Amino acid sequence: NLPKARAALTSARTTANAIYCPPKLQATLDMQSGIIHAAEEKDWKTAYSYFYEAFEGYDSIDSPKAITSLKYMLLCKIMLNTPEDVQALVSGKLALRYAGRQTEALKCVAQASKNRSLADFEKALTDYRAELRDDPIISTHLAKLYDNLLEQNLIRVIEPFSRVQIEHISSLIKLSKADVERKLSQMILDKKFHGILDQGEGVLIIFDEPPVDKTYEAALETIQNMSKVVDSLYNKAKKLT
Amino acid sequence: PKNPDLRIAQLRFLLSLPEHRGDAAVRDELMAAVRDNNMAPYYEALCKSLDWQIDVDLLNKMKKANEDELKRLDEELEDAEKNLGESEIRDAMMAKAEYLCRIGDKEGALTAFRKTYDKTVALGHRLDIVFYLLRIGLFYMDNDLITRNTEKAKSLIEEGGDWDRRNRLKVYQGLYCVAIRDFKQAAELFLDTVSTFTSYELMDYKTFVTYTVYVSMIALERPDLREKVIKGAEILEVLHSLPAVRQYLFSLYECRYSVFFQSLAVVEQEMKKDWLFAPHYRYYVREMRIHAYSQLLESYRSLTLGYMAEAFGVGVEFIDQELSRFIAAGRLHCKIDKVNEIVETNRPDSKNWQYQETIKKGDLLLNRVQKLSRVINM
Amino acid sequence: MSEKKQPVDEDNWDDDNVEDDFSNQLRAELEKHGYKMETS
Amino acid sequence: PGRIDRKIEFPPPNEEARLDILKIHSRKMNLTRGINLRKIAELMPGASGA
Repeated sequence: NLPKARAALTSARTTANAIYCPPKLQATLDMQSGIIHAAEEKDWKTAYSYFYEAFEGYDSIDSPKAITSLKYMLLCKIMLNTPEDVQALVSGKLALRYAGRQTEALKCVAQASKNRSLADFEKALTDYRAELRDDPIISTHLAKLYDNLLEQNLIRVIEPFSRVQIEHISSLIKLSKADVERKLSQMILDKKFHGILDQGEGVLIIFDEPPVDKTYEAALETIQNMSKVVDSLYNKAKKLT
Repeated sequence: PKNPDLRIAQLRFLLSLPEHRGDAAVRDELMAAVRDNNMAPYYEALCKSLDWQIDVDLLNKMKKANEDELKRLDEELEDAEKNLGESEIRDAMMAKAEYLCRIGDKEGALTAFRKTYDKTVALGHRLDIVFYLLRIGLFYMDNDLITRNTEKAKSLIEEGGDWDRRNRLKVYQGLYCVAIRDFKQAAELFLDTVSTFTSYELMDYKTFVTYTVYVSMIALERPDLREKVIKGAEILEVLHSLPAVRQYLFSLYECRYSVFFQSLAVVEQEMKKDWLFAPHYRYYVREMRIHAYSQLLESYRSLTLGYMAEAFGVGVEFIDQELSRFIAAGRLHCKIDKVNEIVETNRPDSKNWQYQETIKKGDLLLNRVQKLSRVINM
Repeated sequence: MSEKKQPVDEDNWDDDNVEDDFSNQLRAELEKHGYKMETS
Repeated sequence: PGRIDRKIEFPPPNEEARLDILKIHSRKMNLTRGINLRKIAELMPGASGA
């Protein structure tokens, strides 16, 4: 229940400064802000920073609580795939302080973030399935990943040659008409992909001529030129009568 | 002191289109009659709803109690003016005299408004006038006074800033933009969102979320659409509480047309049962279609209507005349072949037509400065 | 003019141009498009 | 020692001093109307108008 969790988080906002010292609240409040907002899909890198700020407050607390705490933050590095904070965290003394079993399995999970590599990703997906169960939201984490990795693999095969047949290139992605080809059509709507397909002969042809410096810089000024005359129409009509 | 009577305005529209319930609308109106001392709310409803039987002395002892309350406000103006003060006497009488406008007809309206409009030294008391013309302009269908009072509120109170009652104009002018047809300024003035929070004049803010989301799916473009809801914080939690509204926004980005005939019909059901949307629900239907058809045809240069029947389930003769009456009206010009199951896009509208607006406006405009040049001499 | 022959002998109205096109074509329309669900 | 001219003591922050100095500097900002300027001035003993 997300609205109930926000109401529970809202009650923690006024309770943080209510008593004298939290003693630890805002550290957990920022962690709770990195959960509900993570389900709200507000922002990734900032929510990942809340797991980093909470990890700084996790120093000298119950180890069974800190051994499952790295399950959330290191899998968050898997969701983002571009946190840019990788080298900062994992190279520090605080992230490497845990030598235990489960965290060593998370050490290669944090390495799997630097891995990507679909063929490797589909493999470690089964090896890390034990850590997949502790994922708070299993759908949102791996769906955006695999959907982002889709077009990451799509831009690789379409790049070398301009036009591509859609029957052979879809055999690598295992299907054509159901979803994939509709996802490539959505990339045209998002401008990430420039090209057009052919349903009859099954060939995707990429063609682009984006720049036009003659039409755009002209018509915009002519429309502005109308505003120059319309504003002068007040001078014209008033001086005559 | 609006939402109780503002719901009576919803009761007026509740009786308008459907004839089914005349009892359900008159029971909560009598419950609104026994309080607030409403006279005109049940006077004009007496013609639309049932004529009874009898109200009369049952509600006449309330207007007699109003008469005792009206005469004590009249006794308040000459008794308090015996002393001297700034706005203390005249503001105390106008707020409750504008409440006497809530009793009935135009009597309390015109006597309170124009009398106290001169002495007011604050922009807040001048807006209470404008605020109470907008509520009676909501009750009665007259569009005259609601355009005039907002014009007076924009000159005096905007000088100048304010946090609250200036943002209410963005809601009211935004409600005027949604009352008439204005797509761009409506969603633009609705960007305040939770900054206005909830007020007696703002009713339920969740209903205001439904008002700003219906104008956002048209005027706000698809790149900007997903940009506002995703990146938005306070506007995101209010749409998440509504599963039907949130599913429509995610489906609009998902482009699946199987749920559009369902979800939009549910939205159209709300469009039918809401006031001021009666003349405007006819164009809104197909406007979201071309909004979905825009990105649709952009996918493939050659498209088959058999593939359209998949998501439409099953469009065959429906989209035939549909898309035909679109291109004929100048909405999403395209070439769709019949019995050959071929759609052609194109249309390269960034080349030929973009040069035409030059001489198009350059005809009537330049003709005006022609006659204007013939004025000299004589 | 006023000379010669002729002296002897947003808005919703602006939106009515598109609205009147709906009067003679496809109504508004909701109930009909709502019936298209169960038909096919 | 007030010699020779009108005697003006450099004002410390005062109740009536914090009331007018706050209302003037608040004209350049957008502030809510549900705020009480009387209590906020008394909650700041000492300090200064700056």
